Amino acid sequence: IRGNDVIFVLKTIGVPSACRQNEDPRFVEAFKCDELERYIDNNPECTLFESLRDEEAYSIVRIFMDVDLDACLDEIDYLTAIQDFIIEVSNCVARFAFTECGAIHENVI
Amino acid sequence: KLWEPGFISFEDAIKRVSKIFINSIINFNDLDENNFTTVPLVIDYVTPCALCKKRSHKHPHQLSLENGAIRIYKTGNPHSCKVKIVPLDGNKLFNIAQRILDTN
Ligand SMILES: [Zn+2]
Repeated sequence: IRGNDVIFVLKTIGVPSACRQNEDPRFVEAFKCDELERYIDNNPECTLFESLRDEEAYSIVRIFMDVDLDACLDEIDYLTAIQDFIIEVSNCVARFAFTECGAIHENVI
Repeated sequence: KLWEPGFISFEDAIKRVSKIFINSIINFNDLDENNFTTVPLVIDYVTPCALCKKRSHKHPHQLSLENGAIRIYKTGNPHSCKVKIVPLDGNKLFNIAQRILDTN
């Protein structure tokens, strides 16, 4: 749990669970980091969907935010918005960790 | 085809309705253009329901398409939950402006 160099992936959308826990090669796969990169370069048309194996033992993942806005903006707005957004997401995660997780706000920030 | 893609991309409408449901949706993957009026929406009620404010719901909710909108309604006891509506046409600010002019 401290480290995991292999990544679980899906090949397409709509994979049933019964294939997911059974590790069906036609829908799911496990990729080593270097081997995952090699597969990506060697398959420019590959459809890959990163996921996890078992939430009971490996629920710990890095923090990631997705923003998909149907509006094309210039670079200046892009940069000011990204810096501001990381500022407020840091504030929110620190506030929640201090409230419940008991973590130090400065450390996570 | 139970969905008419003349209003909004089905993915965006599903994103909106999921955003309304603060609780996690269990079978989000299987909602397509040919089943969204049929399969009940089973929800993992970790948090209070975003519509009825209760601890959980005995029965799953369901979606209907009507008048260019999505009606969200609970199965079993109807009065036990609040009916919800998702619109698909008009910038909300344009509706507000139409109402304000409408007042003269
Ligand atoms: Zn409810």
